[PDB]
Amino acid sequence: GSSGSSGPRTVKELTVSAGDNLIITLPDNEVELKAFVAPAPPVETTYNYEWNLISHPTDYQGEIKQGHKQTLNLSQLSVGLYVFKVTVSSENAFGEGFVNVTVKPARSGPSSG
Repeated sequence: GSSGSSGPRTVKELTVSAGDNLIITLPDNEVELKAFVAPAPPVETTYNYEWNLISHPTDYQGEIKQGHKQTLNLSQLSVGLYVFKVTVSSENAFGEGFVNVTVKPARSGPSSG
């Protein structure tokens, strides 16, 4: 026979956005990223922010706390590109974003001129 189930139970598509591309320059290797989910949650129901690294150079070992909070702060970062995908989903909702952060090498001295 044919036992198919469409499943009338679905989740809401939330729009997760970190903000924009961030660029740092040594020695400064620290950067803070915030997750913005719309619509915004009430005073009771709060969404969870789960950060993760999917794109990273071999030079980087990869050390992050999946930003258990809404904001993620990295350190001891070296020159290179890093992509942090924050997956924010709820009981009847699901969403995720993407933010690329580039780290410029320590350029002792000016550039222009």
